[PDB]
Amino acid sequence: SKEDDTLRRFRYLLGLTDLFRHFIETNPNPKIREIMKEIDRQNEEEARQRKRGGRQGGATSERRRRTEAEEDAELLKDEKDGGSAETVFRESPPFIQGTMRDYQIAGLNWLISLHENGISGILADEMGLGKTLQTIAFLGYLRHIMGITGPHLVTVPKSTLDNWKREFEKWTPEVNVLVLQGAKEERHQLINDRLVDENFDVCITSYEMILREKAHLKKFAWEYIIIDEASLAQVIRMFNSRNRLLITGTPLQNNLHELWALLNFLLPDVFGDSEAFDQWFSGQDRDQDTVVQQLHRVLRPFLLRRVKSDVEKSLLPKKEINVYIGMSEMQVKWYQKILEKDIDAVNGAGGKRESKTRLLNIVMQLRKCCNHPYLFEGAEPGPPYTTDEHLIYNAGKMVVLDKLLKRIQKQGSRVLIFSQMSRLLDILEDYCVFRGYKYCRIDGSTAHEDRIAAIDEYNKPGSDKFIFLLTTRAGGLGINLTTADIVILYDSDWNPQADLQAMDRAHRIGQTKQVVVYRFVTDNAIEEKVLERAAQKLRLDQLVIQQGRAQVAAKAAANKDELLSMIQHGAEKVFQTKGAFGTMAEKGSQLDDDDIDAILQAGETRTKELNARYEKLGIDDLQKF
Ligand SMILES: [Cl-]
Repeated sequence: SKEDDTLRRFRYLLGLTDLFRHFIETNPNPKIREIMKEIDRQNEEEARQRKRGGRQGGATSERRRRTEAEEDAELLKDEKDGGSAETVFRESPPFIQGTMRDYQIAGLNWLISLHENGISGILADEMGLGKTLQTIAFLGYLRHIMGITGPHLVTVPKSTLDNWKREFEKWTPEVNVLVLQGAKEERHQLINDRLVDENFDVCITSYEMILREKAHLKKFAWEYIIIDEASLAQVIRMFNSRNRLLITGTPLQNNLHELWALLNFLLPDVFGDSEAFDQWFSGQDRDQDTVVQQLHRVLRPFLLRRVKSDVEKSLLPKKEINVYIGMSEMQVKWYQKILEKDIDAVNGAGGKRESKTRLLNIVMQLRKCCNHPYLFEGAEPGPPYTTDEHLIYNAGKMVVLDKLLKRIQKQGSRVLIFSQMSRLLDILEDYCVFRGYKYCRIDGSTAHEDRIAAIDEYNKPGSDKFIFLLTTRAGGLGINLTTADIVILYDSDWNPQADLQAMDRAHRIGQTKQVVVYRFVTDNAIEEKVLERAAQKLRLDQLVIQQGRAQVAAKAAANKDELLSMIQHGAEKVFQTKGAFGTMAEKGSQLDDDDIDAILQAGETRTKELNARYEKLGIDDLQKF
């Protein structure tokens, strides 16, 4: 759905300063204006039904905190869908017939992240970091996970044509590749049975053949158009594509026109014409070199670049630690109240015929309780609401957090704190002020939140900032927070890949320290159960990887080693034999049927034995073969 693509894209852009908002708000295209008006009026209504922060000791900031009802509806809706949809690979994917390096897996995950945010990107790794494999893995992700096979268009210099062809063939043989080359007669032989027929998943083309066949290429609604190393943009602009990838080996350059050309390539609906950009530049008040630098900063989320030294340096493994935590007396009371108000379902003695929605609501409330009792209306000590030390002691997690942060600051470390609930971050904001903690905050809002400003404030050398408060969703916005070295998951995502994505905001190339992750778990309550399920799904996930990779090898034609072991099997005993082999030498002619009844009996017995040998095994015992 391209209409939901636009929305997801626009919503992602609005946090990257007001630059994109401006080009959308004032966009020449009326249709573009409409969508922006829509998200605006929606943001207006949500602002009407929100307040700015009660607590007297509290945060003074201007964002508007959500209603208990409003966030309950979102958590519920989210629970109906098993959590975020995020995909994050922990290892080289089974569909890649080979092994990716750690930094290539990270590249893959970054490309995936762009795709799920509906944005195009630039892979600008230094030559030799295997950008081809990374791109191919990403297209493999589209195929095997998202059910998208193509059609994709890959345009390359003539010299690289053979390499792209081989790598597709090597890493993902199942992908149907069509290469456009040759004279005018060598083409029509391909076009009839292949090109015009859409008998391909991927079309690899030289820059040349793009022009000479543009008429046929324009007929397709392309998924991805990928340009390797970049009148090229003129023809590409006139192509239909859901997304694009630019593959280059060079960093961004201080050239205003090039930067506009990238923005136009990445966002052709937002930056459609050169004229609107020139008018924007002449109308604004920063000099050219400053604008150039602002454009670089804005292009950062759409660009991945790593140089050999980044890759050759070691990225320390993360220490992940679960923190098992009790509940305050107040938590105990509210937990009981929640369980009791639906005691029939909790006991589970009846029909269990109530809706799933009824059970989801319960789970949601228990989740809120394990977080902080103040999330419930009427729970916090009645008016006036103030940040006491009671704000800490009424929650088991707050008590542990409070001492943990104290110890984190002493050793001179900096911390990211993620949560599923914005209304919980609100409580954390107030707590931060009460302890005099300097902080930034990002929720992934489209209501005039500037995440570039906040990221930069946190990342500046000698920054005053200590804590960064973040929704777990914000972890999927491709942000870089390597200046922090400790991560606290205040509560967990039902999709472990979402939390992993969050940890990776700090645990990624550029990080110099050992990333320590603390996952708060309310012991002997609902959260510990979720924790076990998470570990089960992780093991299941590992098996399907381990097995799926063996399937690929099994499904495939024989190895030279496999062939050789076939040839050699029994070869000795054959060479040794001078007469006839065992069964034939025992007699020779058409002898006793008792020999036949024996052979059939021996055969039936050996058969049961050969089956039984493997029917019991699992893959690890199967690998011994
Ligand atoms: Cl490369």
